[PDB]
Amino acid sequence: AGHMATTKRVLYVGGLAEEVDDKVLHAAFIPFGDITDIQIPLDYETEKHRGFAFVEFELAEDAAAAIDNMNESELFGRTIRVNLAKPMRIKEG
Amino acid sequence: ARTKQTARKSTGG
Amino acid sequence: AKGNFCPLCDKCYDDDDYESKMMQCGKCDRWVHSKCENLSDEMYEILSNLPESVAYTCVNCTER
Ligand SMILES: [Zn+2]
Ligand SMILES: [Zn+2]
Repeated sequence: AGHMATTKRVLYVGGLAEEVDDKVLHAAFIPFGDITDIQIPLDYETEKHRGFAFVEFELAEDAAAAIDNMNESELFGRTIRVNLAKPMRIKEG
Repeated sequence: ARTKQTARKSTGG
Repeated sequence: AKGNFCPLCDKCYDDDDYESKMMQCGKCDRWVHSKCENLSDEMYEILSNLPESVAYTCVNCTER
């Protein structure tokens, strides 16, 4: 058992397009509240992003609004995931 | 990633 | 030893310290702190849970 919902100052993004850069996550996530940091770790199989990224808000309540409005929605021509950076896990484990 | 919080062959346990 | 030095701040690291929040670069094998980056201690815990096929990179290791 657990809560029906949760919030945090940081949240996860995945399934984004192959041409997405850290500037896209800012312009895509800014209307829900002010962003303060963004991160994209490097994948060594092809020297590009792993197909996911990270973003951080000025408040935890603004992250819940970014999830409530872009979760499982199209960004660059295909669906992307949006949720807190705690409950999820990569498709590689 | 490679860190000081973890460096095992896998994150499982 | 005293030859250790961070690529982004004047601080350094011990040869046996594992309680400090730090990551290793995937392209030049150099260590880094969380405070000399735009990162935060909450985002550091998820980076630790990512698979080893993905890793952090210096302010230049991401472009060159
Ligand atoms: Zn440092
Ligand atoms: Zn590096």
